[PDB]
Amino acid sequence: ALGKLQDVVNQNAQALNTLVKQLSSNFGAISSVLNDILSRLDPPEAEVQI
Amino acid sequence: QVQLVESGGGLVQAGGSLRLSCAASGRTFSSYSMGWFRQAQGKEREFVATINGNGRDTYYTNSVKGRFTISRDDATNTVYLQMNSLKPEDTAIYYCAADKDVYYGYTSFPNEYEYWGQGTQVTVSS
Amino acid sequence: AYTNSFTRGVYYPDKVFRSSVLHSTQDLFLPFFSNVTWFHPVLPFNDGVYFASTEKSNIIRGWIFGTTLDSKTQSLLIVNNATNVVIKVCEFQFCNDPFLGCTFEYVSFKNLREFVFKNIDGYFKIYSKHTPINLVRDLPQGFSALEPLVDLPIGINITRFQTLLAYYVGYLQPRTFLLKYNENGTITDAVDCALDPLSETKCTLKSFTVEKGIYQTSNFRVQPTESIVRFPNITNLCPFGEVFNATRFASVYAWNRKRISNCVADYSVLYNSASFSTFKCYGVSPTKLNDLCFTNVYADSFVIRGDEVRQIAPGQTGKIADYNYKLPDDFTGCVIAWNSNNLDSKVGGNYNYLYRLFRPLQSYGFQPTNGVGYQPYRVVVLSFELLHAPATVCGPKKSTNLVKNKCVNFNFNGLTGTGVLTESNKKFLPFQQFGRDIADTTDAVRDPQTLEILDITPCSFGGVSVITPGTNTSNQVAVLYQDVNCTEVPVAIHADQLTPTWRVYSTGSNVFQTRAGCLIGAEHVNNSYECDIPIGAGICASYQTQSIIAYTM
Amino acid sequence: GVLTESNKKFLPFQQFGRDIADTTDAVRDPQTLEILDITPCSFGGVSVI
Amino acid sequence: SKHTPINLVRDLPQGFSALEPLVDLPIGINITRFQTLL
Repeated sequence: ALGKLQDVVNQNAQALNTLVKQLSSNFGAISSVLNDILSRLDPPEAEVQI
Repeated sequence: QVQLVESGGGLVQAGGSLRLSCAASGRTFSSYSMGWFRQAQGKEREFVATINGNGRDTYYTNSVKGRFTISRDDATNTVYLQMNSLKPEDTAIYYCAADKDVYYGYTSFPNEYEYWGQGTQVTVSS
Repeated sequence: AYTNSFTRGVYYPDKVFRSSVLHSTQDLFLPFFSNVTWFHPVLPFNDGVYFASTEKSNIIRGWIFGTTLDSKTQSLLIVNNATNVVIKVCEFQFCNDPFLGCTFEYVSFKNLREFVFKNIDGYFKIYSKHTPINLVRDLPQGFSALEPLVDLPIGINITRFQTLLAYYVGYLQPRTFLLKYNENGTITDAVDCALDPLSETKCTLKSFTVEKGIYQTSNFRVQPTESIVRFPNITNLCPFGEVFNATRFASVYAWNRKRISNCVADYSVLYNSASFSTFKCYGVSPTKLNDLCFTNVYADSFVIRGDEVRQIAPGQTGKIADYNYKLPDDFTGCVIAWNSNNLDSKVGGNYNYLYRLFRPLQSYGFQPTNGVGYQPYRVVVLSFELLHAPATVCGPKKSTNLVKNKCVNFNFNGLTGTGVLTESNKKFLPFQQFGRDIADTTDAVRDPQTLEILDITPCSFGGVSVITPGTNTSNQVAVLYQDVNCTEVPVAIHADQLTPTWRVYSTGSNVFQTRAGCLIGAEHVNNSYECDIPIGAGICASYQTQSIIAYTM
Repeated sequence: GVLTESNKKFLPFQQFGRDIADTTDAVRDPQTLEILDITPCSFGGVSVI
Repeated sequence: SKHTPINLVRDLPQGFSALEPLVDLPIGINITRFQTLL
């Protein structure tokens, strides 16, 4: 019955779920975690990956 | 020809502190990891202690465990043999020598040093 | 005696003219109301020095700059005499406290002369101002900029400062200010951005007047007090003793090659010993050997003698080198040997030992009292591999203590991150390592040693807000920290590391916790009014009888 | 740009003048200390009616 | 691996059964076929 309010709450929770899931995507990088980038590469190339 | 030159002997009794400079010329020096030896009469060539090119490591035998410490120099291209607590039998011919550069650390066989110097003789009189 | 830096320390940072504009600029500056030192003398030059003199007849004469200024190296000087300034970088023998009665050079109370200096990008910068004053032993409350006068492109290393005859001296700090420019281009007013929350509001809005409202200016981050690391166990080391003690020693004719894998190397056991007869590692440092991982370790118990001890190694050839074990040109390995004949041989002679001669082994019959030049010594050398198999020969792993109920940076077997740890009622499975939320993030971990389930909570964070009535009317501000418990707010905003104008609101006598966060600076009342500055969760604030009140609308 | 004689008052040492957008609106002569306005050269669209 | 009680003969048992980790031996061999031993 209260479909509209459910739609708003779900569409706001999701699409905020996706923002969290985007935090773990390399986007072509070697790893999607900054720590792995920091302690694996010297600044000249860690900089481009970060 | 390498002229490994030594100076710093002393006639002082137990307690006097002296240094053993080992200067060479005509050859690579900073890179040469070199350690000190001696030829005690009544004994054969023996190992005392050693230092390395960056002053990175040290190894002391059990007859100079607290008596001798080693420290290098950079500008005049020389290593010293610091010392304390003289022993009555310790007087002998002291021969620092040279070996081709080692990655790190020390080799303690008295033969391991190939280019041998002239020597600096300390004196202990009892 | 100390003085407060009343609205002083402002200088032109850039050679640009601006009319009727505010410019939020970041550079080294002397903070508003910071502490300056009076003197009646060697001082350091951390980044910059703000110098003031209050004298009657040009009594003060000159200065000496540099690092040690003993003429042993470069030392800058500034001198003045009879309306003439002589400047140099020459090296004279400088005295301990010089007084009066070469790569470059230069030539040339009743009045207040102000001098502020710094060095950036190998240049010398001077900003100065001369002010008319006639009062004694105080810093006048006045606002005026410092004017750039001289530049010296020396690039001298300066860390030491000297004065030659008020000695007000203050240091420059990396702080951002909101400059104000008038139509004539003179700096009319300035705001230190870390003096107080009202300064924060002015910096964010780029204005010297801010009206009624709640203005979110700064984020708020708790920092790890320390860091911790955990690890699975103490150790499952190899039996290095087995190939090390070697009472039943190996035969040189076929040198015993031992394959070692799947352990936690006790590199420290014979590395931190300092009780070893023969050590000399080539190709890998003997210091950080305890922090390395390799695939397959080959330890060879080899037979050596008094003279042939160093023969079997790169750089030396010999019979043991030629026949039994020949070292390569670029061996990556160490030499380890117990050098004693009391154990290496038996009483009456160790004839059983044999050294390869027709290569075929000649008996190594060491006598019981055999000479040092003939004494056998068990020789061991370790070679490490990188094969198509997991490297398991690794150093021991140092594990720190598990400190809970605090913001810390942890490292749990490489599953690492920063958070606050709390023991949980959550139960894992005996094979499970860590937990995860709906959105796939770490929330719960299992301590490798005590096998307990901990909850990881993000280090407290959030945003700061300033509640203030218009500065046109009042200058008091109430600060609200968002979504935080009141207990940790002062130290989390770095209470000790702040000017007292900030510490007065970092803690207080009026700390109120709301659903929207923790509010400091407004005593809560129990009356109700048509709320004017909305706070959140029904709470609003206003200026009333005077102070700021927090109430439910 | 179009360098024109300016009427504003730079400080004696100041050499540049920038507007709200951090864009130069006045420049001083390197030799004679003449301060001049900088107005970008004309541009615009062309519409066919 | 998993071991569970069941009493039936001649046919595959129904029902769901998760299989927990048992051993992960780190050897770098290559495998293409396997044999069982009775």
